[PDB]
Amino acid sequence: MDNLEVKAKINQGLYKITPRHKGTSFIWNVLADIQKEDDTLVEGWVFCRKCEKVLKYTTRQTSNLCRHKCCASL
Amino acid sequence: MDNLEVKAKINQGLYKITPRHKGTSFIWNVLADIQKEDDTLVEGWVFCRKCEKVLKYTTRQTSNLCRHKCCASL
DNA sequence: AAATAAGCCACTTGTTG
DNA sequence: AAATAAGCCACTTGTTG
Ligand SMILES: [Zn+2]
Ligand SMILES: [Zn+2]
Repeated sequence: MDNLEVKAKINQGLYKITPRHKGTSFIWNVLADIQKEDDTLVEGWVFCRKCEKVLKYTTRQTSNLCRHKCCASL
Repeated sequence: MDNLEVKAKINQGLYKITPRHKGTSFIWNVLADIQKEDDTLVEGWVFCRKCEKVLKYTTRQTSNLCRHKCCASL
């Protein structure tokens, strides 16, 4: 699945994790953006710094990202 | 929708809320079964005694019933 | 409206007496 | 296996600076 493709490219160093996502939600103290080789952001996925999982990101809602155990601790 | 049909029959007194669901989960101290006029249980739906909402019940998982605010307080 | 997320269910995997 | 539910996402409605 498309989830594992993204995670494989982070482990190889093809994708880098972006210092920060511009917003006001507490989730961004834990979750980060993913960058391709050309410095273009990977659309639709974010990275948890705590568990190192790749989670689906949709701008229409931040509830899945919110209730993810690593964010719910904040 | 089928959710509102069940709730309408509880408000009319056509459906009665059953004293208890046999199980070990804390959710059953708040959630109850629904009975038809002939005393046969309404399959697929449960009733919250606290908020009085009709929630979907599937025997394959109790997670939706679990994280419902009235149960999550226990 | 850009952003955030309550609050229901779907769904697969995992657990446990 | 009967029962319970972690733990991800879908999805519609509602909120708020
Ligand atoms: Zn995490
Ligand atoms: Zn309730």
